Amino acid sequence: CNKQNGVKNILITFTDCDTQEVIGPISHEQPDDTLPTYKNCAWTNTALTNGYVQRSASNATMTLPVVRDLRVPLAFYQGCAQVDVQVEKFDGTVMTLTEGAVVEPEESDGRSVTMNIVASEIDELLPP
Amino acid sequence: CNKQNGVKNILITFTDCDTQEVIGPISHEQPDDTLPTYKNCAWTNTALTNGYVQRSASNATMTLPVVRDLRVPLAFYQGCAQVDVQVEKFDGTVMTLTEGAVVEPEESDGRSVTMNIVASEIDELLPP
Amino acid sequence: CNKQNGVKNILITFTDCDTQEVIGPISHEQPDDTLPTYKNCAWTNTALTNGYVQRSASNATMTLPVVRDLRVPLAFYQGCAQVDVQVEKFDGTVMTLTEGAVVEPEESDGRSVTMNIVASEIDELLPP
Amino acid sequence: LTYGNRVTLPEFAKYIVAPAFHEIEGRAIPVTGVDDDASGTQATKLPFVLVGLRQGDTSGPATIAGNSTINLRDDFIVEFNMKKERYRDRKGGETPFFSYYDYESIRDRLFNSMIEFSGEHGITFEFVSLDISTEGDVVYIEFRFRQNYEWCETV
Amino acid sequence: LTYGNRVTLPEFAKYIVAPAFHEIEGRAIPVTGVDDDASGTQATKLPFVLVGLRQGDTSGPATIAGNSTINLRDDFIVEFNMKKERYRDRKGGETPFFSYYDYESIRDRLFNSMIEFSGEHGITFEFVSLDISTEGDVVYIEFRFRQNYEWCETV
Amino acid sequence: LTYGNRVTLPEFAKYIVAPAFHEIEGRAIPVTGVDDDASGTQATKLPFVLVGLRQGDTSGPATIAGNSTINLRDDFIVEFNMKKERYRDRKGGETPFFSYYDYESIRDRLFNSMIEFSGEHGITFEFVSLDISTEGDVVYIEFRFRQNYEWCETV
Amino acid sequence: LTYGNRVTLPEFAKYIVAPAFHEIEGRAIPVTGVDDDASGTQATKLPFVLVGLRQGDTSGPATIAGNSTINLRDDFIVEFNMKKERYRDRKGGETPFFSYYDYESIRDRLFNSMIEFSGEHGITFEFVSLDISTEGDVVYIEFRFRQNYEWCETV
Amino acid sequence: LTYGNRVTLPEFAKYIVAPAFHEIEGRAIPVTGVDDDASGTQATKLPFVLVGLRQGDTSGPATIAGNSTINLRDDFIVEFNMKKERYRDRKGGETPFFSYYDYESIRDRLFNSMIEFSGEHGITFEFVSLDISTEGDVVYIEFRFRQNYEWCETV
Amino acid sequence: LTYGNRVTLPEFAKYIVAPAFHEIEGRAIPVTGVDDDASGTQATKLPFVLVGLRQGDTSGPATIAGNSTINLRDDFIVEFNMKKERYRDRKGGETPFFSYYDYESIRDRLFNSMIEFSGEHGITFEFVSLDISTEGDVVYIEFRFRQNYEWCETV
Amino acid sequence: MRTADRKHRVIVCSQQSDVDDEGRLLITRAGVIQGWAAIAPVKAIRFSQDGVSMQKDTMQPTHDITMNYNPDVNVSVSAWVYEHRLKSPPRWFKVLSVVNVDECSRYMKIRCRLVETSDDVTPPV
Repeated sequence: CNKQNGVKNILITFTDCDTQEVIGPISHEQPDDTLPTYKNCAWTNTALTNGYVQRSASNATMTLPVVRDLRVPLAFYQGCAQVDVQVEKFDGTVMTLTEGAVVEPEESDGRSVTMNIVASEIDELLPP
Repeated sequence: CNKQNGVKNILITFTDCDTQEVIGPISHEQPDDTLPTYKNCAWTNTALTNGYVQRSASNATMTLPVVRDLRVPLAFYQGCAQVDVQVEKFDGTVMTLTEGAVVEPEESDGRSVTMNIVASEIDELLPP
Repeated sequence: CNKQNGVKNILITFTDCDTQEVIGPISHEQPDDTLPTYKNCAWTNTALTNGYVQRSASNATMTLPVVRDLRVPLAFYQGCAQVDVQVEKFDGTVMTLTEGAVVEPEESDGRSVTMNIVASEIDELLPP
Repeated sequence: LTYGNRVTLPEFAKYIVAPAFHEIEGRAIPVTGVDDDASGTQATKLPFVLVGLRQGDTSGPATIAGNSTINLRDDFIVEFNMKKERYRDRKGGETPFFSYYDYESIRDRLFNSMIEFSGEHGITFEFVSLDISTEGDVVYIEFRFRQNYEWCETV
Repeated sequence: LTYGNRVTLPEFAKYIVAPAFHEIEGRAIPVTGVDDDASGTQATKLPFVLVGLRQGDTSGPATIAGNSTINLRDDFIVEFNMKKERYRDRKGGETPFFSYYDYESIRDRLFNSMIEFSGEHGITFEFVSLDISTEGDVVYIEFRFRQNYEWCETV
Repeated sequence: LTYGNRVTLPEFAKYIVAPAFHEIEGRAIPVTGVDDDASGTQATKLPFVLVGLRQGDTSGPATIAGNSTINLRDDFIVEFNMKKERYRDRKGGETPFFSYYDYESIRDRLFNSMIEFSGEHGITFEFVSLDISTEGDVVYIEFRFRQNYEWCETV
Repeated sequence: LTYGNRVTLPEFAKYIVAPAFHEIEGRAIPVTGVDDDASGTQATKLPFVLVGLRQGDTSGPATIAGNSTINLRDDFIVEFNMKKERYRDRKGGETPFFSYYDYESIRDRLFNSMIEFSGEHGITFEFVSLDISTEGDVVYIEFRFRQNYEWCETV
Repeated sequence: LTYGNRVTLPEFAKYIVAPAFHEIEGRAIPVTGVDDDASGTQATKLPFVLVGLRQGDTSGPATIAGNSTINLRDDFIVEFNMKKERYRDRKGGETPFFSYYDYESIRDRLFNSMIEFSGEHGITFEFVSLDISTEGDVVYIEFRFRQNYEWCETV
Repeated sequence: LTYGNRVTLPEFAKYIVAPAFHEIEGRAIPVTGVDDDASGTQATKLPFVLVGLRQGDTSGPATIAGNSTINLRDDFIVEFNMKKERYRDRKGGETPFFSYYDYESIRDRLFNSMIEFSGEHGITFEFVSLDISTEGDVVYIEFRFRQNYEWCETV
Repeated sequence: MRTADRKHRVIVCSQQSDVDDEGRLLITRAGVIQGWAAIAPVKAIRFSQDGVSMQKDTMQPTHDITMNYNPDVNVSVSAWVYEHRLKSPPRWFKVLSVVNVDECSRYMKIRCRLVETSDDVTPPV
C-alpha cells in the first residue's frame, strides 16, 4: 500500500550556547519537493580486501532544507546555536534528533536555508 | 504572509584604502533575478566523530551581484577599496555590513560584478 | 539610462621582442557576443579569520577574444610578442593596457584566438 | 474509505467539495468526462459543481511486474457553475454580464477544504491551472488537479 | 505459446483478458486498428473488449546487422466497450447517462490478471495512458499498453 | 487592501490604471476574460481600459499539504482601447488610418505608475509581451503581465 | 551492383523483397512516392509490394568540399498490399473484415532476407516504425526503413 | 532624439531608411502593423517602404521593481515594396514576372545606413530573417529586425 | 564574379547547373520563390531547372555594429523539372507513370559539379534535404541547399 | 415590407457608462427613438431559467429589425433596442450592425442579438 511519500511536519528548537536561551519548538515549512534526509547508523564501514571491513566510529547526520521563519534570526540556522529537530512523514514515520549541531554552513539568501546537521544518534519510530 | 521574496534597496560606500577618501552611500541595481547570499555566524563547525564538533573561528561572508555604477572606477569593485554595504528585502529585513573587504575578485566584464565581501560580522533587523 | 552594453572598438599593437619590430595599432573585430573582460585591482585578497585579510601583490589581467587579422602571423597571438591593446565600449568607457604579455596560450584553429593578457596596470576612462 | 492512499472521485466530490460551499446543496456531481454532454449537464439548477477525470497517466516507472512500485497519476478537473448576479443601482444603472467575478473566495475555501482533508488522512493533490469563462448568465470556473499515487495490488 | 520472450495480440486477448472479466463470455477480439472500422466493431453485443496494434516502434537500437540486439517496441491499445446502467429509485427519479462510471474496478482486475501472467511466464508490459469517453449509453475505456522485446532471428 | 502579498484585479485597475492616465475618466473595467464578449465591451465610450485574467497557473511547486510553500502565478492582460485621431493640414491632405501610433508614452506612464505602486507597497509584476492591433479607428494595445505570489491559508 | 556501399530502390526490391514471399510473383514495384497515385497503384493484382523513397536527408556533416565525408540518409518505406481472407465455418459463421491480421510472419521473414543480404554484402538498414491499416478487403502493412551511407564522388 | 539608448519607429524610418534609397522620395511610412490593412497600404505609389512593430517582448529579467534593469526587446519589420521591371529585347522577347529580383543591393545599402547610424550614436540592431515574395508587378522584400534595450524610468 | 566569399543565385545557375546537365539547353532560371507562380513556371519546355531563395537567415551572431563578424545564411532550393518517359515492349505492354525514376544520377552529377566549383573557387554549400514528387508525367526533384557566409561592408 | 408588417413597438437606445465609485461600472441606457418596427428571427435561442440567452459567439445576430430610415441618426456600435410587449416580458436587443436596405434610404435593417427577456429588466429612461 505504502501511502504517498512526503514530509508532513517539521519542528525545530533553537538553543543559543551563549545566553542559554531557548526558542521553540517552532514548526517550519518545506520550500520545495526535495525531502529532509536521514542516515542513522553511527558507524561507517570501509572496504578491506576479501570480504572484510574496518568498522570505525562516526556520526549520525541529517540534511534538512526549510524556509527561514521571519522571527528567528538567520544566524541561528548558519551554525550559531544548538538545534532540536523533529520530522514526520506521511506514512507515519517520525524521526527525532536531539542536541545536534549545524556543521559546514552554506551561504543562503535569507528565505530558504539548507542545514547540514550532525548529531550523536537519531531515533526512528516505525509506524505500527 | 510571506511577502514575495526579492531585494529592494542596495547601498554601497567605498573608502579608498590609501587616501582614505570616501564615496557614497550610493544605491545600486540588481543585474538579474538572483539574490545576494549570506552567512552570519563567524564560527564554522567541523564534523568530529561520534556526534562531537570542533568550533573554530571564521568570517561572516557575503556574495552580491550588482551593476557597476558608471561614476565609480572598476577597481573599487575589484578589491582596491574597502566597502560598506546594506541590502533591504521586500519583507522588511535589512542586512548591514561594516568595514568589508572584496576578497577573491572574479574576472568581470565592466557592467556587472559579483563581489565576495568578507567582514567580521553582519547585522540583521528582522521584520518588525 | 545606461546605453546598451557591448564593445565598439578594439585596437591591438604587436611588438616583437626579438627584432624590436612594431605592428599597429591595428583594429580587430569581435568574433561573437562575449565581451573582452577586465580586472584592474593589482592586489588580490585572501580570507583570514574574523574579518581580516592578507593583502598581497598581484597582476592586472585581461581576457580578450578577437578574430585574427590575416596579415599578422598567428604566433603573435599565442604569446610571442608584447601587445598594446585598447578597448572602447558603447557607453563610452575605454580601457588601455600597455606593454602587456600573453600568458598561458590556448590552442586556436586559425581564425579566432582568445588571449589571456597579463599586465602591470590598466587605466579606465569613465565616460563623463 | 477504499484505497487507503487515494481518493476516488465520488469520495472527492462528497467529502471535499460538499462540506465546502453550502450554496450547492451537495450538488457535486461526479461525471465521466467534463464535456461528455453539454446538453444534459446544463439542466441541474444553478449553482452546481462537476467532477470528472480528464486522463490517467504515469509518473515515471510504470512496468507491471509484481514488484516495481507501479506509479500512477490521475488528472481530473473540477468545474464550478456559478450564477452571475448583476448589481442594480436605482437611477437606471446596472452592471453588464462581462463584469469581473470574484473566483478568489472560491479558490481559497476549496483549498482550505483540501488542506483540512489532507491533514485528516494524509492525501495531497497538485494544483495545475485555473481557467474561468462565462456564457450568458453563467460563469465556468475550471480547476485542473493532478493526483499521484501507487497502485497497491491485492493478494 | 510462440515467441518465448513476447506475446502476440491473440494470445494477449485469450490469456489475459478472457480468463479475467467473465461477463464478456470470452469476447476478446483482436483487430487491425481499434478505429479502422467503427460501423462493424459497434455491432457485437455488449460488453466486449477490443485489442489492436496502435504502432510498431523501436526502443533504442534497431539496425539489422545479424548481431546488434535488435530492440523493438509494440504500442497497442485495449478498449473496453461496457454498458452503462442507470439506477432507479422508486419515487420516479433516475440517474443521468453522464454519471460517473467506476472504471477503477476494471483497471484493478486487468492489472491483477497481467501481474499473474507475468509471474507465471516472465513477460511484462508498460502502462502508458488511460482514457474514458461515453457515447449514448456505452462507455469507452481505452488502456494504452506498451511492450518491449528483442527480435530473435532464425538461421 | 486584502492579501498583503498580492493584488486582485479590481484593486489593480482602481489603483494603478485609474490614478494613471486621466483621459479615461476612471474607466478601468475588470472582466472575466478580455475576449469573452466583444459585442458588449466595444460599447463603452473611448478610451477605456480592460483588465482580465488570462489563466491561473503555478510557479514551480504547488502541492497542497498544509506546509509546502504553495506557489502561484496568475497571467492577466491589460488592453487599452484608444481612439486614433487623424491629422489634417488644411492644404487638403490627411493621414491614413493605418499610420503609426505612439504607444511608447502609454507603456512609459503605465510602468511608472506600477513602479510607484511597488515602491509604496512592495508588490511587483512581470512584463511578458506587448501587442498592438488596429480596427477601424481604434487601436488595441494589449499588455500581458504576470504576477507571482504564495497562497496564504487560514486556520 | 553499382554503389558498393549502398543499395538503390530497384536493387532492394529485386534482391531483398523478391526472394522473400513467393506469393507476390516478383511484383515488388519500385515507385517514386508511395502515395504518388492511389488510382494507378491499386490495379496490380493482390498481393504486391511497393518500394518508394519518402525523403532524403543528412546525418550530421554534409558540406560539399571534396573532402569532408559527405554523410547522407535516405528514408524509404515498404508497403505490403495483402489480400485479407475470411475464415468460413459452416453453420453460418464468418470472420469479419476487421479481424486481426498476422503481420508478424511478414516482418520476420522480411527481416531474415535483409539479414542474409547484409551478411552477403555488408550493408545494414535501420528499422524505424511499422504501421498497419485496412480498407475493405486489403490490409496495408507499412514499414519505414532508413539507410545511412557516404556519397563517394568520382574522379 | 528622445530615448538616448533606443530609436522609435519614426526615427528609424526617417533617419536610416530615408537617407538610403532615393527612389522612394522619403516614403518610409511608419505603420502600426505591417498587415493592419492591405487595401489602404497599397495605394502609395511604387516604390515605398513600411515600418511597423510586430511584437514587443522581454530579454530575460523583466520584473518592475524600480531597480532590476528592466530589459526589453522590440521586434519590428521593414517591408520593401519595389516595382518589378521586365527586360524587353527587340525581337519579341521578354522576361516573365517570376524572374529573379536582386535584393542583395537593397540589403547591402540598408545595412550600410544602419552601420553608419550605429557608429554615429552607438545603437545596434539584430538581423533575424529576410523573406521575399511577389504579387503581380510588385516584389515584397521583408526584413525582420529585433532591438534590445533597457527601459530607463523617469524621476 | 562578385562577392569573393559567396555566390548569387544567377551565378549559381549559370556556373554550377548550366555547365552540368546539357539536356536543359542552358535553361537554368533564377526565380523569387520557387512556388510564387506555378502557372508561369510550368510553361518552359521540360527539362528545366529553377533556383530560388527560400529564406534568408542567420548562422549565429548577426548584430550590426561595424565590427562583429556579421554571419549570414541564405537558404535556397533547386528544383528539377524532368520528363518521365515510359518504356514499351513489343508485345503491347507499358510502364505506368508512377514507376521509379532514377534521380541518383542527377544528384551525382549535381554534386560533382558543385565539388568542382568549390575546388576551383573555395566556396562550399551545405546539403539539407531532397524531395521527389510526380504529377502527370513530370517528376519534381527539389534539392534544398544552404550556404553560410560573412557579410562584407563597404566604407 | 408592407407597412402592416411593422407590428412591434421598440425604443432604440444609446448607452452611456460611468464608473461606480465602489469599484464597479454602470451602463445607463436612454431612449433616443421610439417607433414601429418589424422583427424576424434568423436563429434559434437557448434560454436558461432566468431569460438570459446562452449564445456563445456573442457576435452572430439572431434577430433582424427593420424600421424607418433617418439620415441624421447614426446607429453606433453602442445602441440597444428595448422592445416591450403586452402579455410577454420585455426584451433587450443589442445591435450588431445596420443595413441601409438597397441604399434607397427608406428602411434600416438592424442585425441584433437577443440578450435577455425576463420580467425584471431595467427599462430605459
